[PDB]
Amino acid sequence: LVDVGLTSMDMVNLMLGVEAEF
Amino acid sequence: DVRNRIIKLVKGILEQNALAADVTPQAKLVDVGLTSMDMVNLMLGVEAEFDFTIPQSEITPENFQSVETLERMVMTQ
Amino acid sequence: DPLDHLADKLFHSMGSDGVYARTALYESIVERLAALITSHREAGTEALRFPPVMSRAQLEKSGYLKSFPNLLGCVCGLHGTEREINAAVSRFDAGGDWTTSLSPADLVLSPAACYPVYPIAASRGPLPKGGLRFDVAADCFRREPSKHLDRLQSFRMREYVCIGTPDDVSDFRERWMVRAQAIARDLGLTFRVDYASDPFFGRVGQMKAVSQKQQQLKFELLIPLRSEEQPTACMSFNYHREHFGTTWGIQDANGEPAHTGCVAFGMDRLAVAMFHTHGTDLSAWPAKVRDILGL
Amino acid sequence: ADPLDHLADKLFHSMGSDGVYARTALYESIVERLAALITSHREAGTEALRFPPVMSRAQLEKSGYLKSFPNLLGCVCGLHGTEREINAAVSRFDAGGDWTTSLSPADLVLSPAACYPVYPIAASRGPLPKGGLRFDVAADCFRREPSKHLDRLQSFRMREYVCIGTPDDVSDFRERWMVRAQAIARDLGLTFRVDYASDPFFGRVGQMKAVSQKQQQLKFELLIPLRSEEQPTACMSFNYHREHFGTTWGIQDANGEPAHTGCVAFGMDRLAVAMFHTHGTDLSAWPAKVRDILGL
Ligand SMILES: NCC(=O)NS(=O)(=O)OC[C@H]1O[C@@H](n2cnc3c(N)ncnc32)[C@H](O)[C@@H]1O
Ligand SMILES: NCC(=O)NS(=O)(=O)OC[C@H]1O[C@@H](n2cnc3c(N)ncnc32)[C@H](O)[C@@H]1O
Ligand SMILES: [Zn+2]
Ligand SMILES: [Zn+2]
Repeated sequence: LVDVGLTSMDMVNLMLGVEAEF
Repeated sequence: DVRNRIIKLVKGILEQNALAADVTPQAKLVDVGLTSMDMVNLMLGVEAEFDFTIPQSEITPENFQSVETLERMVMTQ
Repeated sequence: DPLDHLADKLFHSMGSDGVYARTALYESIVERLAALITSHREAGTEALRFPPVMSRAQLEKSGYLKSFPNLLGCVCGLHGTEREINAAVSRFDAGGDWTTSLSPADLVLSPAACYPVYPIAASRGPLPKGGLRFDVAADCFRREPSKHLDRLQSFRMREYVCIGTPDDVSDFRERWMVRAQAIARDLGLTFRVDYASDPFFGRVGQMKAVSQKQQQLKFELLIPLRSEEQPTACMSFNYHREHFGTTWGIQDANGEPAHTGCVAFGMDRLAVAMFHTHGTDLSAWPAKVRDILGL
Repeated sequence: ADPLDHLADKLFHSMGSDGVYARTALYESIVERLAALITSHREAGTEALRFPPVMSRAQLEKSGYLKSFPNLLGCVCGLHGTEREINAAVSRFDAGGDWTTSLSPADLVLSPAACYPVYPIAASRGPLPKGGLRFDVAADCFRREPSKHLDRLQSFRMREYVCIGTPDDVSDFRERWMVRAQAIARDLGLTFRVDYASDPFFGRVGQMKAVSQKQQQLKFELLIPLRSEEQPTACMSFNYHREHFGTTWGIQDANGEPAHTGCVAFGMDRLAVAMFHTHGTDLSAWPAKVRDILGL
């Protein structure tokens, strides 16, 4: 998931979307 | 002259709180055996006996070595 | 705990977990470790020594509150009037709490040695080609009380910091990762180097650590003290990317926001690792280790 | 402008706070050589201890520091609340407010003097042997006195030799250190005098405590003219505490009496600055005897 381009802020904002969807 | 009498009284009282000594006008208060907490307690005995408050630049070794220099203290106001 | 037996020879209790007085023996080894590190300093490296305190505003700007607000020690004092301060003292005399009269100063206890170096560097204008290199040290503080001799609240850190293009910084850390292992090896130490993360505060921070490990921004030289399953990080190798360049507006020689990185030596952990490995009797230390240290 | 101000370019860098400076290699090499010199005069039997820049608050409270200099004291505070509380404090900071309202005191202070932690350590060993005990202590100290003068810092290095024993032990000790300290100042080519002095005790009563201190001559200072001869900078001190710490910590001398203590204290940062002001910032130009003494 990091080879994609996700940095720490990107990953933080990513945990936020998943906790949100379900 | 009443001042000198009741000053020597508080000194002899704080001195009697630990030891005993001869109190002279020309004698230095440190030689008598006055410690810091003593000089503190002696300042509070002088301010309570004559109900005044010792002011600025008057809390000095000059004005506080001998009762004879504590003369010019109480008797400056 | 496996390190507890070293206390009698190395430390005296100062009445607070993680805060110890240091014996002549212990300090002699910290000193020799420091001299050894110095002897490996790259050429063109500017050396600065920091006090144990730093500007609170500078640390706030650096984002320390976003990462480790639970570790920060702030400096506070009685800033009031003579009457207020006397009342504070009076409560103390009565056996009450004078500390309620405390208010924050504009200072914190430095949590890491390198923080104050970025604004200093930034005040110099654009970086030369090849960036800048600093040798920094400080007594740091982290509010994490522990009885373990390898987890202190007050401890010496020593760092080499690199500011420059991404290549200058990556190459820098590459050199040091190799060099640090050669050092540990010459010290007769057992270690491995591994990916790590800083202990970011909160659940949000838990994810920052994951991404930090994943981006491989942090390595640690890990030494088995108490157990080989639970080794102690005695050195770290840190890539910050443009984080500090951006924050302090440092420009590399190509107009772009500078990258930064640092190599950190935990002086007290290294010294404890030395005494744990070789013992408290210096005459018995291996000949090669005694030599490397100039004993 | 201050006469010392010109020394900044070569010795320090701003850390964004008055009295708190980064030290250049040039400056540190002289602080280190001064430390080595002092160490070379250590008396045999002197136990060397190094303290961190923080110490137990209870220990400092018990030592009577609040009662004397409550305004110089730096306390350690932290965010000790719950994770929700700590998060809220940080979010307030993000939104232009003040996170520090969530700070609470820790059990630590920044050390105002190198010697304070040594007394409880001495006490824990029982009765003093005949002749007393001698310690070599050092600490980065802190005093909440912001200033722009290079000879008045908030964070500075103190080195002390400390004596704990009978009154005869302590005064013999202070006597000999007063002579040796001048000799060192002389070997370093410094212009100095030694005079009685007092500590800046706090408040109205504090001034009387100073008076009594000056009268008992419990404190001397080695003074070096840096800005003016009228206000010279105190670079060393020679302190007699009588039985204060001995009583406070339950330290008994070899005769069963509450022990006396005293100490000789070197201001490492003031000595270093005094050296650069006296001999300039070019080391090769320093007097040959001074270069020699320092092992330059
Ligand atoms: N700027 C770069 C950096 O900060 N990096 S790092 O945060 O990783 O800590 C630097 C080093 O300080 C040492 N250290 C850290 N915490 C402690 C502690 N509580 N007790 C003793 N030593 C410690 C340890 O050896 C660590 O590797
Ligand atoms: N325990 C014995 C003692 O403490 N004694 S003393 O309180 O007098 O400070 C010891 C010495 O610390 C140095 N020093 C003190 N304050 C400062 C300051 N703000 N900046 C630089 N140096 C300083 C100075 O050289 C002084 O003589
Ligand atoms: Zn760093
Ligand atoms: Zn002292």
